[PDB]
Amino acid sequence: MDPLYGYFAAVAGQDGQIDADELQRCLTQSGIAGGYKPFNLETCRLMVSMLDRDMSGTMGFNEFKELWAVLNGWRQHFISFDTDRSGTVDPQELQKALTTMGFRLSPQAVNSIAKRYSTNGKITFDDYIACCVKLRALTDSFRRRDTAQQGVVNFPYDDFIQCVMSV
Amino acid sequence: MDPLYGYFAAVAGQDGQIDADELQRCLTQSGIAGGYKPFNLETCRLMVSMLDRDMSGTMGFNEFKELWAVLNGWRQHFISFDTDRSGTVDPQELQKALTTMGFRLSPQAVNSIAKRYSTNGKITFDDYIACCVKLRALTDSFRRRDTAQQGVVNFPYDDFIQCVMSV
Ligand SMILES: COc1cccc2c1C(=O)c1c(O)c3c(c(O)c1C2=O)C[C@@](O)(C(=O)CO)C[C@@H]3O[C@H]1C[C@H](N)[C@H](O)[C@H](C)O1
Ligand SMILES: [Mg+2]
Ligand SMILES: [Mg+2]
Ligand SMILES: [Mg+2]
Ligand SMILES: [Mg+2]
Ligand SMILES: [Mg+2]
Repeated sequence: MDPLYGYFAAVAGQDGQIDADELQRCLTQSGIAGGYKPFNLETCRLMVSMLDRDMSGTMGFNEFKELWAVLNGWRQHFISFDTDRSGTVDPQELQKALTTMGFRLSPQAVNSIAKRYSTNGKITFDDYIACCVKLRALTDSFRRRDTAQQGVVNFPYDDFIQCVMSV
Repeated sequence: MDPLYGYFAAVAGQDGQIDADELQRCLTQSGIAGGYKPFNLETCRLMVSMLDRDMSGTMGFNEFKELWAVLNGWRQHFISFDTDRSGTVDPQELQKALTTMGFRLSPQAVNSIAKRYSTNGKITFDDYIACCVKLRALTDSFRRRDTAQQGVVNFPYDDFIQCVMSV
């Protein structure tokens, strides 16, 4: 028996599967939230999107074990940039946190990411994770259309929507 | 002159310019929502960044006027398929609604949208807008970069991300 099984277990027992609504309950039950403002649902939608890989709208347990790790990894990397444990982070001190944990972008590119997600000036922990989660799946999408291994991908119109809207 | 000024006037004189928290209000104040539930703020950042080239987190009244009209039209098509007055519409009903209002999307593409934005087999009115919103701002970005005029645009990894994280 894995410890993370139980949180996942009690929510949606038979399918062996959880959607965003099911996912949200069991994350914050297990305290990956970890003191901070517990994950709201439209964040959890992306997490599901990221990891289903079949358009199921759901992810099973070993897909769930995988997630908990990524969010722990990212949770601590947040706590570095807000050791006061307020909830928040200013956009510029966020700017570095973005660059650090990998696969990063230029000072001109990074701003775009902190411009959009800046909620009343500050950035929330929920906004932070939700940004990471959105990008990971965008990298992982870009990856799989970049069969050439270049870092430059041709996008048709219908393909570009079909891609971007799924995440 | 214009009846839409009062609703807008009430919400902000930041300059003569509103944010999402304000926009949310004046929409529901104007009752474009129209029986259905107020457009929630998760949607109403899209509505800013859709018509915000200058990354301010703001739109103005003349931009607003565009928005309200697009919605008044979009809303109408929804209410074709929702003679219920329910706030819910099936993902076939959605697929056809996307066609009739002028989107060049394939069988495979709208499937991949409809799948995503559905949650228990039907789509909320709020969701249908945020789907429709997202389309029209991503296609405006694709046509912004398609001065190739081909139906194909080519994307660096640092450009592809900074495109999709703005919306
Ligand atoms: C999210 O991860 C990825 C997933 C799939 C493909 C990619 C990447 C990726 O991160 C990536 C890069 O970070 C870089 C490049 C790249 O092609 C990719 C991917 O293709 C080259 C680069 O010049 C580009 O601007 C083009 O994207 C800059 C950068 O170079 C970095 C990493 C290079 N491998 C090399 O070590 C160079 C010296 O620094
Ligand atoms: Mg799955
Ligand atoms: Mg701080
Ligand atoms: Mg305000
Ligand atoms: Mg503007
Ligand atoms: Mg119906």
